[PDB]
Amino acid sequence: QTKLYQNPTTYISVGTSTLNQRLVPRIATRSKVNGQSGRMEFFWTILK
Amino acid sequence: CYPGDFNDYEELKHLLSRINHFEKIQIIPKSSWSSHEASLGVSSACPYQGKSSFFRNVVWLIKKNSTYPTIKRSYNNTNQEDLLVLWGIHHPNDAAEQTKLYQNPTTYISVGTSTLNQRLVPRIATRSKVNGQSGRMEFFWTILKPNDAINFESNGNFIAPEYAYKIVKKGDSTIMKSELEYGNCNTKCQTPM
Ligand SMILES: *[C@@H]1O[C@H](CO)[C@@H](O[C@@H]2O[C@H](CO)[C@@H](O[C@@H]3O[C@H](CO)[C@@H](O)[C@H](O)[C@@H]3O)[C@H](O)[C@H]2NC(C)=O)[C@H](O)[C@H]1NC(C)=O
Repeated sequence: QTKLYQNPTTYISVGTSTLNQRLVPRIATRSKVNGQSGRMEFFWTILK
Repeated sequence: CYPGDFNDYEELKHLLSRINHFEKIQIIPKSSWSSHEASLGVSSACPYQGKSSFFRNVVWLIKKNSTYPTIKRSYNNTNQEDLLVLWGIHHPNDAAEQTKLYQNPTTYISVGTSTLNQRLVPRIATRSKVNGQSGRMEFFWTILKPNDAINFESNGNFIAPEYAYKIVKKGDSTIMKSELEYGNCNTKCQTPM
């Protein structure tokens, strides 16, 4: 996490009329897919 | 018997609808527990022959000397069957019991298969007293595909597996909800009455 983003503690906060979200990245030891370990979890929404 | 909840309980029982036979295998020996104390995870909430005792296919790890060093253990399903494996977190009744049992102010659990990304945080809180106790155990589960590893890591409040469950015979069944006990007959049709 230092390598890539500096800040130790981190978040994401996406906000609209309805949506009120705030995300926190979970560090965890986990098995390797596609020469890769860390995961990326995507989200979505329909902006009226 | 020690109160709490079973996360995604019904989704499991339904999955148990298709299984005709288990085989319990040992994934983490109780003996092999390192620099913790596996022996003293018992509670009067769960009595066995007059003494205090606990669940049998998990183990309720307590701190050693006066420390709880970060757990970092794994297991590869080199069997050729799907593996059902259950763990659990403890939720304490206060900060007093937090240090008293597990040692540390803040704790987390981190299990991770090839498709699991869990990070669990116990919740302290006041609550009404069930079966003597008012802390809670919240249990969890997953299925492990062949040749998949599953890596745990936690610095407290962690109820670890000893035994997992091999799905041997897969097929048809239901979790039938009758109150009659067996009558040594044989049929081709069964109904709860
Ligand atoms: C858990 O144990 C299983 C069983 O040993 C491990 O699976 C095996 O992993 C090896 C590599 O370490 C696989 O070999 C690979 O084969 C491909 C194509 O043939 C080759 O190009 C690669 O260089 C690699 O050597 C092997 O097939 C695989 N066994 C099977 C049948 O699944 C596994 O590594 C462990 N679990 C994990 C990945 O966490």
